[PDB]
Amino acid sequence: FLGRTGSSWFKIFLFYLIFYGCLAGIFIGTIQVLLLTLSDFEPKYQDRVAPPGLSHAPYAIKTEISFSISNPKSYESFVKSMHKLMDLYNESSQAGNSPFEDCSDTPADYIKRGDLDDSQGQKKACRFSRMWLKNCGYAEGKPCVVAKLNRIIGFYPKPLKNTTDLPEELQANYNQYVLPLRCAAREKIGSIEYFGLGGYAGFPLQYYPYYGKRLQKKYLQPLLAIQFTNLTQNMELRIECKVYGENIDYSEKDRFRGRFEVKIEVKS
Amino acid sequence: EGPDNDERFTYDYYRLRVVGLIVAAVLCVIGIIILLAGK
Amino acid sequence: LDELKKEVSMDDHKLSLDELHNKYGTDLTRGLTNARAKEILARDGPNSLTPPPTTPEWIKFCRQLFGGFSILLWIGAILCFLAYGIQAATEDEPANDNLYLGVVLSTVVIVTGCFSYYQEAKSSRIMDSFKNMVPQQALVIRDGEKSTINAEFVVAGDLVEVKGGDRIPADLRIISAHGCKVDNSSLTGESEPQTRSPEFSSENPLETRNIAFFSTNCVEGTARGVVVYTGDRTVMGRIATLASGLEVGRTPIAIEIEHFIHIITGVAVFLGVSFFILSLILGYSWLEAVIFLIGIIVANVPEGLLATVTVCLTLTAKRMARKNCLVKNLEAVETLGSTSTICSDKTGTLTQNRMTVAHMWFDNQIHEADTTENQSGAAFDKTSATWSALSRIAALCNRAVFQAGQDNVPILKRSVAGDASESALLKCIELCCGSVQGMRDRNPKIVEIPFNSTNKYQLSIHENEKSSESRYLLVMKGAPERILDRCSTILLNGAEEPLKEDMKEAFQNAYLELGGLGERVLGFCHFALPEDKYNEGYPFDADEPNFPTTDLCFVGLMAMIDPPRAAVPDAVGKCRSAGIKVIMVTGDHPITAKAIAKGVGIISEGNETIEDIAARLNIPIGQVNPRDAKACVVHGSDLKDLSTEVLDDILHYHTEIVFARTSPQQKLIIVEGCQRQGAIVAVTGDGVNDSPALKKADIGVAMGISGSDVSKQAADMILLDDNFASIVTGVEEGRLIFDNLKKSIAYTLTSNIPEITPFLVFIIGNVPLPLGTVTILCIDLGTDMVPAISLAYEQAESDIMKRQPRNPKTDKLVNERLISMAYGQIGMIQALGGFFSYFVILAENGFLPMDLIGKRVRWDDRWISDVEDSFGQQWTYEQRKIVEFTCHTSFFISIVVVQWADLIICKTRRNSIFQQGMKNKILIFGLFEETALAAFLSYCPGTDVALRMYPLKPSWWFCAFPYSLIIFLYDEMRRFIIRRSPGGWVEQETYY
Ligand SMILES: *[C@@H]1O[C@H](CO)[C@@H](O[C@@H]2O[C@H](CO)[C@@H](O)[C@H](O)[C@H]2NC(C)=O)[C@H](O)[C@H]1NC(C)=O
Ligand SMILES: CC(C)CCC[C@@H](C)[C@H]1CC[C@H]2[C@@H]3CC=C4C[C@@H](O)CC[C@]4(C)[C@H]3CC[C@]12C
Ligand SMILES: *[C@@H]1O[C@H](CO)[C@@H](O)[C@H](O)[C@H]1NC(C)=O
Ligand SMILES: [K+]
Ligand SMILES: [K+]
Ligand SMILES: [K+]
Ligand SMILES: [Mg+2]
Repeated sequence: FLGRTGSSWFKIFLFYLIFYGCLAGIFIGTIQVLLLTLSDFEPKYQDRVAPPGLSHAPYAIKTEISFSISNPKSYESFVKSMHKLMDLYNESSQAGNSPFEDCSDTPADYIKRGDLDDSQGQKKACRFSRMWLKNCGYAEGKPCVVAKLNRIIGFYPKPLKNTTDLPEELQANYNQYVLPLRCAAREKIGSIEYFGLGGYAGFPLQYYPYYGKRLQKKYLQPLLAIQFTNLTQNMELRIECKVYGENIDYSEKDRFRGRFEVKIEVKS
Repeated sequence: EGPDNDERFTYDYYRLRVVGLIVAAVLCVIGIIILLAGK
Repeated sequence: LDELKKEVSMDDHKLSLDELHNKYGTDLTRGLTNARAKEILARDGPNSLTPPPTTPEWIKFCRQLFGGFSILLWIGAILCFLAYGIQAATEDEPANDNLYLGVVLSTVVIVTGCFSYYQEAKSSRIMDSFKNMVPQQALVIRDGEKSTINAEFVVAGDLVEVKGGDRIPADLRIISAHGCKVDNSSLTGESEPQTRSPEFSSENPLETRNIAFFSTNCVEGTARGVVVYTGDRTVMGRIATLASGLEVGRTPIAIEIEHFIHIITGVAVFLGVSFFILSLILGYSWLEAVIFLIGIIVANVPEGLLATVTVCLTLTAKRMARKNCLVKNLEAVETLGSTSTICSDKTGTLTQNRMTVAHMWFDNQIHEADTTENQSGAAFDKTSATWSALSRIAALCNRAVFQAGQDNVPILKRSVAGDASESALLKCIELCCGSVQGMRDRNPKIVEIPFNSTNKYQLSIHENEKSSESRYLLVMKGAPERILDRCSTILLNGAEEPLKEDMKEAFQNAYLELGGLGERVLGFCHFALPEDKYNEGYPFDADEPNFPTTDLCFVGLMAMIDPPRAAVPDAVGKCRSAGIKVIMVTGDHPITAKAIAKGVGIISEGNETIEDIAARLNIPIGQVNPRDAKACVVHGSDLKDLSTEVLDDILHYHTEIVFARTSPQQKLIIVEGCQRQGAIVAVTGDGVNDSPALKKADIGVAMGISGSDVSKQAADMILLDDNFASIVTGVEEGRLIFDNLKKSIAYTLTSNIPEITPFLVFIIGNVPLPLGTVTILCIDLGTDMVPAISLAYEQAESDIMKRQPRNPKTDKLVNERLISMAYGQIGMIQALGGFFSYFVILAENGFLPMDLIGKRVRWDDRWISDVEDSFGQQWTYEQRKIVEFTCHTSFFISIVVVQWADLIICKTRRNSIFQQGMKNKILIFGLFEETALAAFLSYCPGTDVALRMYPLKPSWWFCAFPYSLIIFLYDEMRRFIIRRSPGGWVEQETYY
């Protein structure tokens, strides 16, 4: 033929069949032992998610949400993702004492449901009403963005203490139980309005620590609705929403490390 | 610890780099020694 | 074009002096007119040689920039700029990826260009050396007056004059001469002075006395002649053009390189476009379809391989430089290993090029002297009183002297003023009797008759050094038979005795044997003149026989030859044991050529020519079956009337071939004949008459000390110490580097698979990219470099000089067996070890292997800053990317770890590491430096930006260890099978 005879062509096939078969069987074996060394409830390493990311619902083309108020299908793209998220926080999804629980309607302290063990059933998560998100189809004019803190197993978000000076200096400082979120731009051509649990501009600490998908399915993380009823129009406004805390940090590279990058433009 | 389990989300990449560079250097020296056993 | 120059020349030495003038419109006495000479100048053109048109270095450099790998890397470099252009227009990408990767790849092409350019070097100044043989000026007779002119202004027809010490300015017809002798070594390779006279003495113009040639010099006397040829039209000017004009051609090693380039280029374009369409079918945007292709290019092309080859060659050439063997062309480092036939000059190559005493006949006994340079033999006789009598004649009846200031150099190497035979005798006595000058001071010469053409002997009368005598001793030497007709007694073991027919017959026997050995034989005799008949003041007349020259006492015979170099016989046998055929090709006479052939082992004992059979059986040569003769001796005059097909039959039908009295073109023809049969041929030589053959040879080797400038220009390799044993070393080195290149190539190729497979699974699986493009270049250009090079220092696995020369048609540098092992077996195991570490990193950060399938869509989505892992956690864009790049880093390090084992297995093709050992210090160096580089690239701060290399946790380093070990075991088991059964299965499938 090309290389060899039929007899040789066969033997080279019988070899590579057994050979690659063995190699596949060995590869699988090493994957088995790897998995055997891992927990079902907690990942081996967590230093790469460490400082929590802050992500929002409006799917930004490039950290930007520009549209026209005087146009219907101009914002119907951002309403798709906005709906996708809030559709999960339905009351019909949170039914019965299992696996949900009614928690303080005001920001409270942490809740420990034991260890990362299966020695108990599904760890009961705090309910969250999308109805706590006042004012927010969504904002056809002047968007109503929804913030979110990235989930990390066993992470206890710790707010800053009012020992020294603060950006939003001491205003509504629920020091003991709220992780604040203050959006900014100089360039003050807007109108910041925050909505959340208990009416505070933060995340209620009663939703922590997260026990993971395996130990807490259907779990709901707290949301923070933000509305920009800015009196300006037809210009790119670089708005940055920042979260503050002891376990919260940022990076010049990762522009989502505990903060937002939104470029709103109501070009109408 | 409980609420004070910050160490769980931390890794000393600084020491690791110091050690890694020490090792790389020493392996580089060892190599020179064996090569220079005759030039 | 040069087929005309490969033919024997035609001449006009047969014409009379007068007749020759009519042909050139010339005067025998007055010479040309100033006007007629200038007319002929403009007509024929200058008496000069024009160098052939060369290829500029520009075109030479750029021709490498387009050879398979460079072509693919160019397509990659441009395709980078393509994707970059498409980006800069569509969505403003502030990145530098495609732009920088395009710059990097273009640089890789340029630098790789320098390496191949350095390897494909051609240092040739043939025509320049020939031009150095034309004198600046010549002496001509114009308008009846002699004047010096620019030699280029010399034309056919003018009257030229030459004298001892000057170069022949052009081909001349000798019309007048006085004691003129010439050095024709340019045409023959033999430096013994040849007389020139107006008389025609041979039909063959290269042998006649009435022609003098350009490229030669007058050694003594004076001559006048008419110019018959000028410039390019001279006999050796044509040799110049032939030699300088010959097409170089591709080396065996070069052909091998291009061959695997085709193979690897083939699989590259195959998988390249095979997956380019496979991606579009899967609905991949052309924006991405090109990005994947660039990666495929980088994965398939072994970026650092061609440069490795060059470095391995260079390092092998450095070792040979350290044995006095200079390599002018890096590729010639390997050709000697692939050589199946050596065509060797004799004089100054196989031989020392110095008349040396070989045997002596005295006391009715043949004695042998030591002919070797360094005198590696033993003594023959010292005791016999006869010896001292013969020794005295050899010293006394000798007019040769050592040049001043030689006392530092060894006797046999020092320059001597005199003819070759007298120098030989001088050096013979000086060696075994101490200072000859002393013997010539103790015995003052009073009268002598120098060797005469008519007398055929030379005699001398000396004052006997003996005090009790202080009388007159007569000594003489000459033609053995002439000396015999002048002897009455023979000095036997001390005492004289009558010359009976018995001893006279033993003389003839001794004389015939020595002459049969191709040796020049001289007779020696002396006579103690009677005291009473010769007073202490008796005057001797040298002009008229004033003393007896008959009834003298015969002392002995001495024989001499230009002997082989000490190492030559043994080197020839070693070449022949390695299955290399050795042919002699010489300008020298057949009797001498044949005798040295037997001396060095070109013709082995018992082997006969057709002429030998005929003489032994006493039958006509036509009655001899030529197939009964494995040896042959072909004279150039017969070679001339043979067609190449008939030359091919000679080459095919004889194992032991001697081509004697060959011209320079004839040497070229013999070389081409050998090549025509498909053989790789080496030429060894030292003369300008070797230049064409040296050029045409696959590898030409010139002698460094004895070699002429031309020969060393025509060669690829120079033996700086004239050590012929270096050829044996060269062939051995050549074979070793050939095997080690295979090892180094397999090693380099093996790591291609773990660079290809990640890109494929990226498409077919939709998982995050396991390894990056930049990461690949950190391997092929970084870590693999020193290890791959180090394989060039591997010792032989067996006695390589015991095997036959490789068949260049069947035995390739890269074959299917190499690809099967590197791509199909070991590289495949490396790929898995890479993937394993990849799955380990991701799973330990929360992305278990199961959830990875079909996630790249959301993974690469820059706007999704919340991807959910297996544990329900949410990751931003840059966070997951850090883990991904950490995956690239550990996959990279996994390659390094699996290359550890590969380096050790590529060490040996057959033998076990437990047999070959770990005595390669460069290899061990490679292991340490490779690991140091990898660690540095991962842990050095800032490398996460420039190369996207991230720090690895200690446990990460050990992921591939079980795969590294399986490689070592697998290959060790496999080679155990090879050795345990030379049959073929494992062998014919995987044995590189
Ligand atoms: C989650 O809540 C949303 C609230 O808008 C539900 O949307 C409803 O969709 C139905 C049918 O398309 C409409 O008739 C209603 O007007 C919507 N609102 C309400 C309050 O009922 C959505 O269907 C819910 N999703 C799930 C899975 O239950
Ligand atoms: C990523 C995976 C799916 C690709 C696997 C590719 C396999 C099928 C390839 C890789 C190397 C290949 C082999 C390389 C060498 C030889 C020897 C040659 O004389 C015949 C073909 C043969 C035997 C090839 C057959 C196919 C082969 C085994
Ligand atoms: C939000 O909606 C409420 C009614 O639910 C209305 O009273 C109020 O004006 C709205 N706020 C703004 C800022 O438009
Ligand atoms: K490669
Ligand atoms: K050559
Ligand atoms: K490679
Ligand atoms: Mg010679």
